Amino acid sequence: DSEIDQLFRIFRALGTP
Amino acid sequence: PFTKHGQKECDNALRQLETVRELLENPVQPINDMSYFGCLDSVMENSKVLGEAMTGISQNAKNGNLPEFGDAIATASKALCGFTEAAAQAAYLVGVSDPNSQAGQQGLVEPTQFARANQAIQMACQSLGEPGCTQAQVLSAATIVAKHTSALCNSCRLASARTANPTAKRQFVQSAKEVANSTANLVKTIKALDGDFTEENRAQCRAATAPLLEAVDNLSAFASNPEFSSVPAQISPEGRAAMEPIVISAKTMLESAGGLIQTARALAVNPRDPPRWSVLAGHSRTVSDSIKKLITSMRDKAPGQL
Repeated sequence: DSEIDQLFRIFRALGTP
Repeated sequence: PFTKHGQKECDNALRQLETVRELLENPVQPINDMSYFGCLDSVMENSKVLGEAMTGISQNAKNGNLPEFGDAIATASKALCGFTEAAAQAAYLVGVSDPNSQAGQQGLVEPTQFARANQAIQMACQSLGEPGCTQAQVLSAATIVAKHTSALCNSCRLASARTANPTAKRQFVQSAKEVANSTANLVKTIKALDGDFTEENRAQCRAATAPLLEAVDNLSAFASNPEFSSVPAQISPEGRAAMEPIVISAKTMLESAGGLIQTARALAVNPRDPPRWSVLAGHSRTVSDSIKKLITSMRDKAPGQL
């Protein structure tokens, strides 16, 4: 549940200017 | 190739000037957060920058220093865009200041960027639903999903806080949860896919796109209601007359600046051209005079905004 939030934040960082 | 670099900067500048010109067509909404004196400070500083850039444009066109020429052009283009934003903002403020004018009202949601996010998530999910989707495509689609779902939930939180409509307040909060829950569920399937790229995990990830698409589609439908969109200002005839000196001066600056850049573009290729140097001086003076009239117009109305 918390590993998903961490992975999501990684995904957002990779896709944000 | 070096002169070609300078010519390209001129063409970029000319493109930007035509874009920013639209701000002056009918200012019925604010351009930014600047106050009136904020706009005035902005035009003054961009004046200093533009003056410096215009000196560099001529000097480097003459001396054949094409890298510095292109930079002077880009600097000028940025200053001119800064000028126009401040002028368009100041003109709006002047227009709505009139007692018989009505100011505009910003919408709960930025109108197109909601459809932008909807489309980006739809196409990211489309990739994740393709049977041929590769692992790299899962990652790239995941970055798209994460970026735009985060934005959508932020916009939902803000729109909910601003609206006085109780139904809208609850709906935006509900949609934010639907998007957050479905996105987290999709990220769960993506993590399982990463550890074990089986046909089951592939189908699971594909299936998880559907709840997300539904949430984003219901949200986009709901948020597109006109009730939640911006309302343009109703500026009175007196407001229009008051703001016109600012508008026409800024319009004249952009027009003359276009001529200056087009002339400089030719001079960068061949500076041995006394006729065009005179044409450039003509455009330069008209740019300077337009700025002077703009500052004058804005200073005339400044006491009313103390």
